[PDB]
Amino acid sequence: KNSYVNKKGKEVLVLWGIHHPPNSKEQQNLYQNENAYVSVVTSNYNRRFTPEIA
Amino acid sequence: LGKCNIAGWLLGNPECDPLLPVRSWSYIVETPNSENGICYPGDFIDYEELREQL
Repeated sequence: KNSYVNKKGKEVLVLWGIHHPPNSKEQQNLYQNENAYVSVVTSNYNRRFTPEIA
Repeated sequence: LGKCNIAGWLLGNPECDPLLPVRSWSYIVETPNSENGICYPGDFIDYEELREQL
């Protein structure tokens, strides 16, 4: 978990990618967890992201 | 709608109980202080379309 409070007084535009392997071997090689996930949320934002392996 | 908006009337927010017996109208009116909407955080899916239906 990692958190940032906007203290700039201005709309802080944050960007992030989400990795999607071609195979389950790379999922274990780079991230340990086969059923990995990410969740990025704010006061009025709520999302969960899950790697589609194929 | 007064102190409430569309979402507080339709979900039946406790602060919008005076609006719950309103059966009919010729047009709908809000004010600049129509803040009593959603009373527990999250999102209203297809809100923009729901007020367009109404």
